[PDB]
Amino acid sequence: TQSHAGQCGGIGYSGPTVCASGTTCQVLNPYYSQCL
Repeated sequence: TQSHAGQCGGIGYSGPTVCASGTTCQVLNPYYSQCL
């Protein structure tokens, strides 16, 4: 999360909508490509 960064993000993402350390880039909800 803090050291190892969480967010890649997707459909209109950039601001820190931050779920934890994904490392790869999948999805929770369609726009937010993150957090497995």
